[PDB]
Amino acid sequence: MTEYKLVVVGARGVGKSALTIQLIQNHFVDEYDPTIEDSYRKQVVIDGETCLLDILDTAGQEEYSAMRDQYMRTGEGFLCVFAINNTKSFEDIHQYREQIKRVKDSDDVPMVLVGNKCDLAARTVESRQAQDLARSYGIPYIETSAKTRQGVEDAFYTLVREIRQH
Amino acid sequence: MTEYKLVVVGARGVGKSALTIQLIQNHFVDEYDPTIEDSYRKQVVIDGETCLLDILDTAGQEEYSAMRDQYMRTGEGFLCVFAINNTKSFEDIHQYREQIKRVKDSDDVPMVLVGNKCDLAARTVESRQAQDLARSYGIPYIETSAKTRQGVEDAFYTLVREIRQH
Ligand SMILES: Nc1nc2c(ncn2[C@@H]2O[C@H](COP(=O)(O)OP(=O)(O)NP(=O)(O)O)[C@@H](O)[C@H]2O)c(=O)[nH]1
Ligand SMILES: Nc1nc2c(ncn2[C@@H]2O[C@H](COP(=O)(O)OP(=O)(O)NP(=O)(O)O)[C@@H](O)[C@H]2O)c(=O)[nH]1
Ligand SMILES: [Mg+2]
Ligand SMILES: [Mg+2]
Repeated sequence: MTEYKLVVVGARGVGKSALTIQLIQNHFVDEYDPTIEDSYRKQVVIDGETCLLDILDTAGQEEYSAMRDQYMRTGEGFLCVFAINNTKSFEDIHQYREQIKRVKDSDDVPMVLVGNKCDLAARTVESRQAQDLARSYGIPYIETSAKTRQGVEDAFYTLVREIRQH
Repeated sequence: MTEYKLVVVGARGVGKSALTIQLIQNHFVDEYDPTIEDSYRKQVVIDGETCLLDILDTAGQEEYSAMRDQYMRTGEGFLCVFAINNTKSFEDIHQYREQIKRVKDSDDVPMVLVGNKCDLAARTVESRQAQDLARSYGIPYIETSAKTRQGVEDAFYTLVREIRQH
């Protein structure tokens, strides 16, 4: 069966891991637990197609430097996550989209911008902003909450449909 | 606020109206009730954006002939629905995509192919088929069930994100 290699990337603390365990295991991890690397394989059905989700959950920042090049070379689609109450992580999005284009040797790579933690009142990143950014890349923008589970299947399934269309 | 004019089109009996009332009013209409024209406005929030859903539910076939030209001129995005146990309605999809391109004077109009009634065992339209078709148009394919509500928010929200990107 068709597998889709996907990698979840973005800055630390934005909820990369909370989105992935809400999808795989259906529950909210409200813990403090920084990732080095976690990989997850889940056999799923999407738009009637049998497929395997081979997800790679990554570390926000650290001595993952050019050392990101390796997963970025092999992931077919990317979730670029920032958090809606963290302006720095939204500004850091640029840096990841450029390194991904730099290793994949292309200007169109399957991607979706994910504005996580949409359940929190007190956001510092408005959606106009994050929509126009998504618009400038020709990339989808979707808001999520790993707490409510609002938007999480939609962000992962949209990205599969982006790999499917490339 | 931003409104999105959307029109739901396709052959009779495929569940155009069942998808729309499952979205607007949250419940399954298992009745027999052919549509002439129904319009629905629902103020919603999508990816943090406040917007109004102005949906037009149409008649499958009938003396809506060139008489479709009128709604097709004004809808910004289209849901092209067939039913997964009805081969004729899937084959009829071609006919609507061509009349829509003919009145909008373009080759790219926001659209998503919707394979409804995915809850029924005994399908005559496989998803490979419906995926490759969607692939040939540069259009998304999504499966739904207005009975289970499986896929219905996803099909309508994807299409808004298609108007947003045009
Ligand atoms: N309120 C709220 N908190 C969330 C949400 N998603 C994640 N969090 C919280 O944010 C914190 C960090 O989450 P985690 O999922 O570990 O983030 P990460 O992006 O994987 N961090 P790291 O880069 O180190 O791997 C946790 O306390 C977690 O519960 C959300 O949707 N809303
Ligand atoms: N099992 C099943 N039946 C469904 C589903 N969606 C619609 N139906 C059924 O299909 C029949 C016709 O549905 P309706 O929504 O009226 O279809 P329409 O496409 O709007 N017909 P018309 O072109 O005349 O307007 C009804 O008996 C309805 O409940 C679905 O998801 N699964
Ligand atoms: Mg983590
Ligand atoms: Mg109807």
